[PDB]
Amino acid sequence: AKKSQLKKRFREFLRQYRIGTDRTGFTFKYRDELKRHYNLGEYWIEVEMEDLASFDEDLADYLYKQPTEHLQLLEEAAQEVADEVTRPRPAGEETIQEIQVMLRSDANPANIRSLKSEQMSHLVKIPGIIIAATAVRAKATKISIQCRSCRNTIGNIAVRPGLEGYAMPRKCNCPLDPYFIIPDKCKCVDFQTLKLQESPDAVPHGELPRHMQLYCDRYLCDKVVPGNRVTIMGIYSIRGVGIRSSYIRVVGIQVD
Amino acid sequence: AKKSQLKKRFREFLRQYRIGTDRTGFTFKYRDELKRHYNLGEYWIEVEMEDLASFDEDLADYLYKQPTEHLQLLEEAAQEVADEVTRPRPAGEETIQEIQVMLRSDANPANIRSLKSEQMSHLVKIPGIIIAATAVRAKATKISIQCRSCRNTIGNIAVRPGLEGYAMPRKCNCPLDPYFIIPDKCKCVDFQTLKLQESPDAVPHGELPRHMQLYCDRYLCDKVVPGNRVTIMGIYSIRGVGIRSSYIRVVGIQVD
Amino acid sequence: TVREWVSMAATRLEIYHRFKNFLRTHVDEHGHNVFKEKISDMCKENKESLPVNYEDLAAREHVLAYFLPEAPAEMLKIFDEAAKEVVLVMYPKYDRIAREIHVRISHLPLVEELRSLRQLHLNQLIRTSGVVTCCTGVLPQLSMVKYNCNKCNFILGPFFQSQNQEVRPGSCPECQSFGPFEINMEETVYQNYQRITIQESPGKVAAGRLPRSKDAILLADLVDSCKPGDEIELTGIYHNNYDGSLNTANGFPVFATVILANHITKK
Amino acid sequence: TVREWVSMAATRLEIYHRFKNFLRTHVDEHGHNVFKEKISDMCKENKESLPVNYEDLAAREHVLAYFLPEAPAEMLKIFDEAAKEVVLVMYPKYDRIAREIHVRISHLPLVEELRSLRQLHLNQLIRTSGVVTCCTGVLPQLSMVKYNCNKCNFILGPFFQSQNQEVRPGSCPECQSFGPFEINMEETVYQNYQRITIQESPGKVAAGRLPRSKDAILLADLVDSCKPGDEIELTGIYHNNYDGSLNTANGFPVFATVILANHITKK
Amino acid sequence: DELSDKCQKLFLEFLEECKGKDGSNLYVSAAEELIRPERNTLAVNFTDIEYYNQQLATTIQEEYYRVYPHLCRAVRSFARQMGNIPANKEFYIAFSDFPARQKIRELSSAKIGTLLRISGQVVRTHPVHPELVSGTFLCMDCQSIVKDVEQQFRYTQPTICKNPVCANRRRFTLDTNKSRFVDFQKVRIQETQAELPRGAIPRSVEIILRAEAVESAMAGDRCDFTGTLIVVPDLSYRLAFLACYVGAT
Amino acid sequence: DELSDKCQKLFLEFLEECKGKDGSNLYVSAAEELIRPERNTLAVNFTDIEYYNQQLATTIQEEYYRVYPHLCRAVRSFARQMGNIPANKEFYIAFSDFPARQKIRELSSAKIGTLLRISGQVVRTHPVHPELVSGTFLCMDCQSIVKDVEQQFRYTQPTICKNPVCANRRRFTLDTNKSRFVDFQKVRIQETQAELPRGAIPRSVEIILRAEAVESAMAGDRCDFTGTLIVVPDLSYRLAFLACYVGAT
Ligand SMILES: [Zn+2]
Ligand SMILES: [Zn+2]
Ligand SMILES: [Zn+2]
Ligand SMILES: [Zn+2]
Ligand SMILES: [Zn+2]
Ligand SMILES: [Zn+2]
Repeated sequence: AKKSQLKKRFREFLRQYRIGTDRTGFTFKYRDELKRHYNLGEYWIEVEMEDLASFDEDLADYLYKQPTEHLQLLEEAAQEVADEVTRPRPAGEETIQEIQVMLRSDANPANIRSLKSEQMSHLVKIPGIIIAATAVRAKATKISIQCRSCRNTIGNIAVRPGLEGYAMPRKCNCPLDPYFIIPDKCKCVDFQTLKLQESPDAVPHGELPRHMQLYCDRYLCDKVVPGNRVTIMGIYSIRGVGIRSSYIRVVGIQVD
Repeated sequence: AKKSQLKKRFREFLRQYRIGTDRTGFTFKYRDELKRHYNLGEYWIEVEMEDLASFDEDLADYLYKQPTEHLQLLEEAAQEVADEVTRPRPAGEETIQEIQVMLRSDANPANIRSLKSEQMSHLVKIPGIIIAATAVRAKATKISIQCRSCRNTIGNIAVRPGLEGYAMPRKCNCPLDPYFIIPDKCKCVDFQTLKLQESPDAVPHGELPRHMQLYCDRYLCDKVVPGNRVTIMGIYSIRGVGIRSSYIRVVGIQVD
Repeated sequence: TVREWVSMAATRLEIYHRFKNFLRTHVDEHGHNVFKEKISDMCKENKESLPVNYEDLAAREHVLAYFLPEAPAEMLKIFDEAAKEVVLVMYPKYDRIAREIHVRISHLPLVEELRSLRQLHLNQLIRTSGVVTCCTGVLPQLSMVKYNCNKCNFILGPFFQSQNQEVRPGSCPECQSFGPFEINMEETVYQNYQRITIQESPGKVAAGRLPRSKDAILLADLVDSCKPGDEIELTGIYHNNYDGSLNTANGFPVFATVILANHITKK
Repeated sequence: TVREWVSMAATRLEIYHRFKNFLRTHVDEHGHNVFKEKISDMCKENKESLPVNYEDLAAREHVLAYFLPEAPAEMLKIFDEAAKEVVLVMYPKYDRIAREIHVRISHLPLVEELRSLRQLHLNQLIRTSGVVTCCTGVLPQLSMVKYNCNKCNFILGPFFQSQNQEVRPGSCPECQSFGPFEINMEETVYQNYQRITIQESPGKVAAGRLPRSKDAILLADLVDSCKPGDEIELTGIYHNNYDGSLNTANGFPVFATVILANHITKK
Repeated sequence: DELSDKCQKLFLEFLEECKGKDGSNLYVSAAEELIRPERNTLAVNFTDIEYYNQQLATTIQEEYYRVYPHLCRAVRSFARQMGNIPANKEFYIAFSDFPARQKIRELSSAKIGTLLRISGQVVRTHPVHPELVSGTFLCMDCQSIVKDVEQQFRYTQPTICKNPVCANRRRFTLDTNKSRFVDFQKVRIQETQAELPRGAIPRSVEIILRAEAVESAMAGDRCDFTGTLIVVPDLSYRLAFLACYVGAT
Repeated sequence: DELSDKCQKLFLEFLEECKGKDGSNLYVSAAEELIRPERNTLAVNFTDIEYYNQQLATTIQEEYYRVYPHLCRAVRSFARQMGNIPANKEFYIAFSDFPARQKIRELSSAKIGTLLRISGQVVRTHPVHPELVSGTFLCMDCQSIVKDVEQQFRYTQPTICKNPVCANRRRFTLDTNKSRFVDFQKVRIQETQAELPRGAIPRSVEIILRAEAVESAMAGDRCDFTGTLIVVPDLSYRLAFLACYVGAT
């Protein structure tokens, strides 16, 4: 499939990107950073967007327009590269941890009032000021279900990231809907929701500022407190007749 | 469910039926016969229909009108009774074999030309003369399937008796229809098809005799050769617009 | 169209009442009630077929005698219902030996030949004659199929099937599982089927011309009423059935024709 | 009905050609081509809204000027298509900056008030005035939904959605999996939505009477064109929407009314 | 219902034959205005109905609510014969000059269905809303159109198809294009001070206004409402007044 | 196609104005019989057509197959105006007295679509079967009825709906109740002995018979068939003859 080719291209980007000139020397930037972060205990990296464009313009162009699948492939590639760089791990740490990839770019920021409906499921960069936050709750990623009658088990079910659930099966494969989630067989991550307010100068005359709901996950939680000026990079998505609430899956924060 | 109650009633019939008077003595008829046949190696019994009526008229009346499920329950009850009568079996024979139940009655026989369409899925008793037979082929009862791509296995699937198949699943739970039958993981029984011809006297004047297809299974195979007069007891069932072929699942033969 | 007029509920009720009155009150030349004796003989021998003569029906009801040859389906259905009601009134316990009483029409004034049937006769009660040449065996046919729903295990209601098309399922109350629909073999109702083939009489066929043939369909009590090589008088509904194979063969869109037999008399 | 007449294919083509000719050839008092300049200004600032004055449309086409106020939906759709064609002819590359050109009608001769709207005005292009009192935020709405089929992984074609009912899926080519149908978020097309609330003017309201109010719906370019506390002149299609809650409340079957805004001018 | 048919025929004859001192039909001139749009209700004096046929007037007073639809149908035919108008256009009858004044306390269950006349002071009004008189219901199993399904102060749908095949349980979609909508208003009036008995609060009632008789009476205006009394829905029931004519003295 | 319209008008005028020595319309008396059932085809002499308008006769001979439907439509109006007849009843034209005799060998692709006349000896016949002239096709996605869908010697269905919403690919059910059926017969004739050239086998052809001209010619009867020549369906094509009139000399 094309997914394997895209994953291989992302792995090649991670393993082969270098910075510097032959007059001084060359240093691999993302492989070294991945090794250092994984050894330190922080499982994340900050991948710029101009670097990916310079390596492969098509790959960067597929991240500015279909961020979901391409970001998932990039995270899997980062996990594989991090696993191969630190292959002989000490006893007890054989299992490889999952890596979270954060994005950054130097583009001119947009406005909250400029977000049209055409730019849905696209990477956006909007500034603002945080005015609210919520308690750090839990969000599941891997779940296992079990039948109530015949106690059949279907494990390792994956749940999509963001404010999206998982429709449970009806047929038992034992009445209708016999499946319940096993409590202890669930892997969870951190989870927080913020509220971004339009900048005090971009607000037009004689009008109250507008707001926008944000979503933060894993290492992005507990990074911004109310009253901070931030620049947010995230995926515009949806959570009256046909009206749907829209939020922003945050994949990068630059506190000012 | 009512199925459990019916099975318990059949078990009670098998365990508690007695013949004789207190002036001579009483002998349990079907429990002794089951023990004797199971020890001899023949896994079958011949249950009369007047005995079952005398024990429980409702149970007999549910066998003359819905033979399929009630006969299956009767066979399961016979298997359980046979297992409990010979509970300490010698080493190597711990597993209990399946028992086949054959029916018999003293009712007046019907005619092939008298079989209406109302009497579908009902026990019938028709005489005739056998004019053809086929080679003993194989019919599956338990099958196991496996996916071609992800090699997932779904074993112990049960196939209904008679000329009826099993619609294989489409979703793999791996393209569409990825399941193939594992050859060695199949349990099969004997299988034969006959042709019954109307009796030479019941045929009206100036008309050729009619025919009817029969189905024989397990110990009923290789019991009748062409040219024999028989009395058949079986289940009338179906195998142009909406036209369906009709056969007779034979559950008892009385060679004359 | 006569079909539209007889499809009216008030017209249907009026025809029903008229037929009931005709069955209950029809004296003979000597004043004897003919239908009382006919029903007695039918129930005495455990039959489910009641013959009705067209002549006395015309004598007692000209309006219905004119309606019948133009809309023979619904009119015969109403006749069947009225006959069943009358029989149940006369014999309360006949619901055991039978479940539907059929009406057979006799002495239809119009008589035709197999060589002079055109599209004018479509969907009309015709009366022909000929000699039988083929008779298939009796096979079972789906009468009222009871489709089920896998999404809810509830089984849909009866769906009548005609001899011209394949019946399709309806709609489940709330869980719309149109796809996963099947048929059970213990609640469905079947009926006998037999397809005879009739041809022109050896004496009546024109010397220059060659014998013609038409197919006929026999159901319920009508089966095994004919044997190959018998001269019969066939009354039934001339019916049009599409046949794409003939279309491809001739190179022109053509349709097959069959006769839904209603009354057969052997001469 | 004017709707039936304008629904005719030949009538549709004739109206399309007349509107194209009007856009291409409409001189001013000095002979200048007004629509050339209008399209130049619209494309120069990257807009997708083209205003059309009713007066000159009546002057150059009385038949269309009479058809429009009685069938404002299909006529406006044809106007939009013709305007898009003309713009693409003038500016070949404008398919990047926009995907649909809208036509806004100005100076409609008929003017009404919120207190004199009855069922006579249903489905007609009306022009009212008032003061805004509420303005919800901009929310996304489903414009063209692309339903998929789980039985085959193939995705059905676009299905337009209206502001009066919930769109239901069609039929898959061969595998009729009506039930297992869902929506993807990367191929569906959305549009902006905003529901303002307008009320009668403080000065124009009758002393004995109390101010009235009606709801209006703004889509696409119309959003964020009004702020609470503004005097506006609203032109749109008066539309009838069922509301069972009002039925239960009043104890009598009653329907809600909304205005689908088409042109808004701030005074 | 030969009573309704006879009342319809007599009312049509009264419309096409009533002549005053001038010996001319006033109702033909009235229907001249009914030709134009924005006009959907006719006027008639009950005293002139008595003059033409006191027996017909009494029959109307007996079952005014029951025979009102047939009166509307007759006036529809009269107006349509007088002038060219769309067939879908509905028409209504407003009865004026009713001397049988009543009392708010006098209202009871016996008087339901009879033409009455009450007076009161308007307390509050409601905005004008569309009302579904007769709806179009379509079976989802056979697509048979069942038009002119009257709504009896509630969302009412049948369980039978137009064609004799289906009997649908609850699947009957409604088409607004084939439906009939009339103006609806719900006002509240209280008992006047003169009518107020000693040691009793005013028994405020609610009035249903339709057709051109909408937004007719403002708040705090002494008006005389002429109309019938109906029951608006164990079976919960409440009283209400449906005024066909509103007059101010 | 003003040619077809002009031909239709001229043919109708010829039907309602042709008068022989008696100065009377023969075609009105002919339509008198068309009133009765079992009659669906009219008769006309090509020589009399020439007498009335040789130009019209030539125009007919140019595109006989093309203008035949309009001739049938005109005779339909003539017969319907003459007497009460159900609208669904179709009518056909039989052309007789055609002097332009042809040869079986002379037949070629150029002559397709022009009225001709051939002679032969009938070899074999076929039983009478219904034929679908125009079928009714219904979309399965919107239930829009598309009637009068002509069949061009093959099962032909469109891909568009009657209403401008759907464009169905292949789902178009056929209704026999709204369809039109005509009698069809397929006979085979061979070249006569007189026509037989030296050292050549007879070139047997097939003839299509419709309407009342069915079961008309028995086997082994020398007959003259008057009709057009058509192509009956890489694109496989074969020749065939569609005779409108059969005569025996
Ligand atoms: Zn289970
Ligand atoms: Zn698999
Ligand atoms: Zn269901
Ligand atoms: Zn599909
Ligand atoms: Zn229905
Ligand atoms: Zn369609």
